[PDB]
Amino acid sequence: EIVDTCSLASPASVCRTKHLHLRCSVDFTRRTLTGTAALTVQSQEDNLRSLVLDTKDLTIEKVVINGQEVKYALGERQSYKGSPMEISLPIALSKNQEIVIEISFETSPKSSALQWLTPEQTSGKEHPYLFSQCQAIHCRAILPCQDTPSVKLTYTAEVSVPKELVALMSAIRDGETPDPEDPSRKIYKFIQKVPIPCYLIALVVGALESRQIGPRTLVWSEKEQVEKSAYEFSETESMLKIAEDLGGPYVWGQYDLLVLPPSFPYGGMANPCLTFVTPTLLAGDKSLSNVIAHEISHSWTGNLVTNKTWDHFWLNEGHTVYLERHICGRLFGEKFRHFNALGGWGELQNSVKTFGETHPFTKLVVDLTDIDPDVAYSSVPYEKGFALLFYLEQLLGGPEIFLGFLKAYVEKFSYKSITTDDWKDFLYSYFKDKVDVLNQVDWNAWLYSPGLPPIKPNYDMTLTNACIALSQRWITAKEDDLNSFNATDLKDLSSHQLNEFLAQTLQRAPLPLGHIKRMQEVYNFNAINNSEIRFRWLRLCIQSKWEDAIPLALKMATEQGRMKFTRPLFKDLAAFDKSHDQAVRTYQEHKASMHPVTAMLVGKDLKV
Amino acid sequence: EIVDTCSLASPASVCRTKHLHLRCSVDFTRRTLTGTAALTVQSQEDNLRSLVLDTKDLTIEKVVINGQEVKYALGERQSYKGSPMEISLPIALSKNQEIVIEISFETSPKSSALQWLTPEQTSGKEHPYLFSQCQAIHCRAILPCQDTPSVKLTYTAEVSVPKELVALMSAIRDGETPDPEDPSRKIYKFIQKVPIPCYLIALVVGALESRQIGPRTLVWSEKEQVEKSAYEFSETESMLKIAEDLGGPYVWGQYDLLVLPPSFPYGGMANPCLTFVTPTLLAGDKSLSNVIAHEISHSWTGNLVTNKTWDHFWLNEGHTVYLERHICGRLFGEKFRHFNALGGWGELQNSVKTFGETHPFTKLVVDLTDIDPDVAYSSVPYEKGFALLFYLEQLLGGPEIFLGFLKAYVEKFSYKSITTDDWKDFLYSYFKDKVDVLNQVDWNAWLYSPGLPPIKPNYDMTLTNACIALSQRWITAKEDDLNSFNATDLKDLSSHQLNEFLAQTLQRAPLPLGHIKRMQEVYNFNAINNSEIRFRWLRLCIQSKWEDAIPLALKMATEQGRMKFTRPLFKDLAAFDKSHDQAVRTYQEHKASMHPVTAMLVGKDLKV
Amino acid sequence: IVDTCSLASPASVCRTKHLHLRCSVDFTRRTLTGTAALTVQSQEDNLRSLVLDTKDLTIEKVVINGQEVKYALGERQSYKGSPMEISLPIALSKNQEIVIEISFETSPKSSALQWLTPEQTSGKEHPYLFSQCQAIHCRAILPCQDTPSVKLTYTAEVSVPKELVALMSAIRDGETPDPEDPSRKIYKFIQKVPIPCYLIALVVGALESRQIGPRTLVWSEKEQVEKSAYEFSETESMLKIAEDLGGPYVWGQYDLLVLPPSFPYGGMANPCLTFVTPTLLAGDKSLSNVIAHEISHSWTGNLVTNKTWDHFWLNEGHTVYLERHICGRLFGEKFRHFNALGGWGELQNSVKTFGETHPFTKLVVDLTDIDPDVAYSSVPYEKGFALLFYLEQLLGGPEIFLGFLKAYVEKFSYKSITTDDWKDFLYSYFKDKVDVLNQVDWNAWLYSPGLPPIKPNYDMTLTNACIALSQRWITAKEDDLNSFNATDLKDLSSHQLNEFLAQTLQRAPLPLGHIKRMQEVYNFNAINNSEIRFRWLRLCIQSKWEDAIPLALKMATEQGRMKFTRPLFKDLAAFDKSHDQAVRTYQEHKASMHPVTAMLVGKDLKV
Ligand SMILES: CCCCC/C=C\C\C=C/C=C/C=C/[C@@H]1O[C@H]1CCCC(=O)O
Ligand SMILES: CCCCC/C=C\C\C=C/C=C/C=C/[C@@H]1O[C@H]1CCCC(=O)O
Ligand SMILES: CCCCC/C=C\C\C=C/C=C/C=C/[C@@H]1O[C@H]1CCCC(=O)O
Ligand SMILES: [Zn+2]
Ligand SMILES: [Zn+2]
Ligand SMILES: [Zn+2]
Repeated sequence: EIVDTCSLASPASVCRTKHLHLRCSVDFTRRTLTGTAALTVQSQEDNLRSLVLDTKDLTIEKVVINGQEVKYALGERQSYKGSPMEISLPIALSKNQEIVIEISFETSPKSSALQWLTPEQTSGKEHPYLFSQCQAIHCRAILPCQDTPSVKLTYTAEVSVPKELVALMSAIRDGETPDPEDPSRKIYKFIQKVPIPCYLIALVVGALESRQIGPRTLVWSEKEQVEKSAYEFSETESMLKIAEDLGGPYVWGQYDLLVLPPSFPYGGMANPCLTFVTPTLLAGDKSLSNVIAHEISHSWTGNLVTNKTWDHFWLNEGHTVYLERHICGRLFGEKFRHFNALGGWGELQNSVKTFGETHPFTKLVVDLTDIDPDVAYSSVPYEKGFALLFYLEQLLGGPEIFLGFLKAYVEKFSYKSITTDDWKDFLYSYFKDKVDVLNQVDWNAWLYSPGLPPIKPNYDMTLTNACIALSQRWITAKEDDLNSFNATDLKDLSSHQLNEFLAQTLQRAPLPLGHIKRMQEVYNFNAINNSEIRFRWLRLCIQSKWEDAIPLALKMATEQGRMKFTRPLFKDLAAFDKSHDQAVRTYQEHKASMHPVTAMLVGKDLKV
Repeated sequence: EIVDTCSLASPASVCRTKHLHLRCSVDFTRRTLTGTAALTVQSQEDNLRSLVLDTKDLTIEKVVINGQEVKYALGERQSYKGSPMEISLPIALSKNQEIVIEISFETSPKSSALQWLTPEQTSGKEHPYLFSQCQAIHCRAILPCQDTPSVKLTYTAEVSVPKELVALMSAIRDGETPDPEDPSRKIYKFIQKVPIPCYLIALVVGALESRQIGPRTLVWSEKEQVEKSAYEFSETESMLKIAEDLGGPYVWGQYDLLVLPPSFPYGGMANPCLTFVTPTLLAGDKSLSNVIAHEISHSWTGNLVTNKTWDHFWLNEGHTVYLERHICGRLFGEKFRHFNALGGWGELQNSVKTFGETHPFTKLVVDLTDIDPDVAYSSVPYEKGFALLFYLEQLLGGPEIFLGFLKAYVEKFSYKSITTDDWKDFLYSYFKDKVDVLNQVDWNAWLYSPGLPPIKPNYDMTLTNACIALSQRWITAKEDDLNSFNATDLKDLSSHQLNEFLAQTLQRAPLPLGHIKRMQEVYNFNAINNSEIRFRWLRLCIQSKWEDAIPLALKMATEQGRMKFTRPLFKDLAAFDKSHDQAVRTYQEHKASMHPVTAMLVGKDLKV
Repeated sequence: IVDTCSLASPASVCRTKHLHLRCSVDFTRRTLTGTAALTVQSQEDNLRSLVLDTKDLTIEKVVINGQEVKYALGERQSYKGSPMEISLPIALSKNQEIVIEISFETSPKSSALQWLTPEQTSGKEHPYLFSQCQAIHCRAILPCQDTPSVKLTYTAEVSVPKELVALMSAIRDGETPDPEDPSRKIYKFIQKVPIPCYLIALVVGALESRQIGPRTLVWSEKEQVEKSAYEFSETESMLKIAEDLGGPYVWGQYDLLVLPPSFPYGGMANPCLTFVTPTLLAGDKSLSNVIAHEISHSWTGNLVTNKTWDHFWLNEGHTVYLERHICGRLFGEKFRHFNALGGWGELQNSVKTFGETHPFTKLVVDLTDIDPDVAYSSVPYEKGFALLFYLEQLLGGPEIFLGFLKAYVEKFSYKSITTDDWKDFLYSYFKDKVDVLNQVDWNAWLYSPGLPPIKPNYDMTLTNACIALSQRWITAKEDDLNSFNATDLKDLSSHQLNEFLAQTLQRAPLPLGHIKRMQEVYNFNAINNSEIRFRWLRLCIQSKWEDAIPLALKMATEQGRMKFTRPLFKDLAAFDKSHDQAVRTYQEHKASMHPVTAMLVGKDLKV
């Protein structure tokens, strides 16, 4: 009934991959991954004679079944979807019959899933570095697979690397041995016994060291960042404990963190057993830990209960933002949960404004037919999804009651892949005594209409009031008022409130260039290295036509690669007449060394 | 007085679109139409402060009036009717005041008006293909409009396409030029000076070539079908001359023919200046040219005199079938007109039997409140409408007298949209001297009752007798009579009589399996490629439980897409237990690549 | 005699004896859906088909003896609707009966119904529905012989959202949860007295009740229920008087329902459940003559019924006659004459408006090709009353003539009759006074347009002070305006204030300075008595006082009684200063107005 319009492989209704055994070697002299993917596949129908896998820029050497090579054909490339690989089975399979297909392959150096870093691009300057990023549909650029989240497989893996480096994966570490075929190399083994969608497969190889920060958590990075990260993320275990109370047991064994080089495109990636995080989280005061609570929460919403197709991405992210903000509310107070919730509604405003209130990507449930998931990615599924759940919480009796539903929903669909209708049907089942309340929800509008939601939740304003007051003072200030502003204006404002003040002001950009110059004089925002504050501050300066900020904005856009920051900065710099040429030139000069997905999207943003 | 319950736009009594200037670009990479629709709108009332247009899956970037963006709101989607779009006018308009509203829009890849074909889906295999089909209410899935046949507008268009392709529209071709903004593209221009309902807007883009077959007729298709099409439709100009004698002057300038890919859902579509036709008319002997005569006749009944709402659809089709059969009668004789007339009564019997004799869709005048016109569509308005006109012909003095009425009717309502009451009132006015005769008509049953009409016209039987004789012989035959059947049974039967023989036999299906095998043995109907004969033959085989015909019926049902054939073949295959599962699997495997309307209806027929 | 307002088979062909209505009220789609089971009796041999009235109904199927039958919906005949011809399975002989079960659904545009959103009600939480079938709108609810010549009993089962209450023109016969939908409730009703179908009535809404007499509950939304119980406290005393005058009350219950402000009439005497406008809520019981009028229909109209609408005056003339006797008993014969004379004034106004040769000023009208809603006026009420009042005084006074009235009701109870029936019985009851009767100009009274040929005699006691004050204002000049004072009113009842304004309105326009002075000394703006405020605002508008424009527009739209709304809209359209805003206001409100009021105001405003 449900079709994954982003995958070219045979659907789960035809056959299902139950297990992957990956045996590969990481070759830094050629920037390629070579090896074998052994897929244990189960037919779901009688007379299954062939099957199709996803691939993208993969070189296929051979396909072996039962010791014999078999016929296969790579179809024509379908742009961002890659090339379908049809495999002719030696004998037709019947329903429930299993077979192991071993595919020998190597990746392209331009694999959209991988970034290869030269030693000069690392912190240590002596060794190279490799990291993967498979979500949404880049796993097919590492290895042939049914690249759809409707299929969940276990996996084991054997990875040969230069013996001076360390390999980690989204799995439990299963030992290391010198490579018997090459004394300069080492083999690291991994095992993942919880079934996962293949977009949760992850690999990192580099000069990595670790620091233990909890009974089940090591923080990993290059030696220059390991201690700073252990401090920054010291709250991890306390958040895991809260998450388990809200979601039920943590089933993944280990919860390690990996702090990647600055070019990592996202704030985090909840790869099971090994969350990847951006080093732009290292604010020095733990103030960006909500990203950690987010990735922790995916250990339930996303990794355990999984969207069946990317049309239903909001199930993954909406519920994860909801759990994230409950974690931070437990740690810092209910008024802080509402502050962050209200801030999230503002980011939704921004996203709808950027797309347009009729744009299809502002629907909660999207149709990705002929759409690249990376192009459609936005805050909408996060924050319109959260807004729906927060609204339902307030409609159905408050946080305690709704968290009861959330825990039961996770238990109901653990280890499965589901759709919006699965979720809604269960909501109605769990709240069968409040069906008349549920039936007052404008379901069509919430789930399927573009634009802002048909109703806005209620938000405590306690921590937001001071932000609104200071922003309005600046917005409505005249020349005769600029002298009244003083560093003391920020006396009782947390970093979170400074960030919100700037977010509110940015929504009403541009300000008079004289206001921005004063703001720097009395507040010295140029000295703040908190990445969220500096991002919004530099966007404010650029959109308000301050030439002094051009080099600072260019520096931040290129010295880190978190798309949340890099794309809007390049976009603002391109729209500023005095920095347009520099923005395009800087992009062209850096795009070879950028992450492949970020490089593509920035290129698209700049129209080059 | 009359309400169009298929449209959400402001009605013609509130405001009227007088002109459309369409400027758009066709993007085969994204499967989108992007551009601007400039609507010249005339208010019909004082103090008009806003108006509503139909849309369906359109992204509305902005709305500009007098060089300034205006406020607009997209309402909730109402399933098959789309989403209404309310525009707040900058200044209230009084009666007769006109404004130009320029709407920037983008279609969805899932536009129900469009089918996008990949190169592999075309005849040439090297280029992609796009064609539209707006009737009844799909124009709103291409551009914002008052999507109601009660409004008639002229239009001009500018269409940008890849330079390797050709664009055509339901309009006079107005030149081509390289696209100034993109050397990879061309711009084709079009002019329609005759006011049309928006359902007659049509666009095709593909690798099209042409042959001239008359002073005002080019036949268009991919190169592989051009010449065969020019032969098949050589009678076009002679049919236009006859039609002009029956209906008055042809006002549209050009009468071009476009032969579409096999997935075109209808036998023809009478888009002004450019009739669309199915390639299943390519029988090799011109025997299916009544479809051409039908589309030609729409140049008067339908395109010039238009039904005001789709409840009065029979005005379009009943009169068009009436003219169609007069054209073919002029070319091939009055006995042949009666032959086709009687065959059409047979098709009415089939339609009433399928719906049931009390179904509201067997009424001549229908009520489509909350009904999707694509679901209600049937041959009832065609054949009950024709039957009413044929009955009246015979009642009022015969064909020469009634053709005089028809010509005066066309002249009276030319360029207008009308109801059944307008028609009937003018019938009484034209036949002032026969009011007592008209008052004998059972108008209440003819117009508003379901089932077969209250009275059957008189039909010459000359050409039908041999078909009845042979059908009866096969129906009443026993196993010992089978050897007497012989190929010489067919020696004096035309293709039309073969077709009617199968139709009469199909009305009494199933036949014994042994009878059907014998029929193939002596007549070799498997060898016949005439789409009408093959369709009825395979239905007979499937309904008579002949397993050998399963792959043939599945082949025809999927290798072309004319709904007249595809839907009943899938239905028959679904009802045959031996082919049920394969019918369903085949639909599921192809539905992504099917026409959107055909896919929806076959999915409904199959109950998936 | 033919009913030119009905397309159904007439009573001489077949007669509906009983209706069993089983329906469901859908507020989402604004439809009534269900089955109308008609028990029909043939009046002729070889009856093989029959025709029913319908208007904007969707017919799903027609069932007789458990089998679907053939039927045909015919061409629409504008306000008359569409005829529905049913083919009977076997021919019927004289007196044979069949039950015909018709599955139907109403249109949201049904001219019989107004659907109200929650915002349009007092409570704001629940929707509301009410019907109004008189004269020929029952055919827009269900198929029927929509003619008062046919009288039927009925039973009904109505399913509604369980939070709402349903009432009908019938005895309440219990309630129960809907066995097929737990969110709904089924209300049952039984009407054992045969009625013409224009007396079928339905209301559904958030209704509450207060008992104000042994056989009277007053129903409304909670916001109005106690104020209405006070306003109409005289109901039982009026019922007792009406029973003395007309004979027994045969209907069982006499409940009252106070509708939302859009109800188009002052009242509608639906049996067992009189509907009234909330504009009767004056706060002092002063508009209770409307209750007396609806009570009186329990005899003249509901028990003795006009055979066709050409004879509407039989219903309304006698009902006004009874109305004014009830109020005369309660408040004195001088008050009866006061009300009678005012009614003559309203007849004057109506005949002047129509014109003295207008066919709608005949007592007996010919409604061929005429929409009854368009012909409706005060002529049948007040010309009918004037005829009976004249005859009263001609034949020996009220005591004698009330003797005729009681014998007339008894003679024709449960029947439908014509003017000739009434006149023949008059001549029979007054055998000894035939010479007196033969002095009456019957052709003038019954069949000629314009004002009656003779005016009755009226006591002037309560009217004199009204005329004196009005003339003082009409003939006053500048030097007289300062002599007017609030004390001018100290001895005038509300009824006399209203009559003073009516007298003054007849002579409109008055000078603008006069109207300004009148508000200064009398403060008529503060009076909320709807009759008084209506005439006051008409006076202000016709006298060109721009300050009254917002007040008149407010009254015209915040309530919907056609007696007030239509003349306020017409006056506003006749005032150049208010014309545009009046048309604009109507266009902005018409979608939310009652369908009949919307049609008529639209016609009045030539939109
Ligand atoms: C409704 C459209 C569905 C399209 C789904 C398409 C793409 C998803 C691809 C990559 C997602 C990476 C998600 C990472 C953790 O939730 C993200 C928080 C990181 C945001 C940031 O702080 O930069
Ligand atoms: C009684 C009203 C029913 C509602 C249907 C309204 C619109 C129907 C929608 C699309 C109609 C396309 C008609 C095309 C040419 O006249 C048709 C002949 C082609 C039929 C065939 O041979 O496949
Ligand atoms: C002389 C025949 C003309 C055709 C008129 C026949 C029927 C008109 C249709 C509806 C009549 C409803 C009457 C209701 C109550 O007796 C009326 C008192 C209410 C008037 C008011 O005070 O607003
Ligand atoms: Zn996430
Ligand atoms: Zn046609
Ligand atoms: Zn009355």
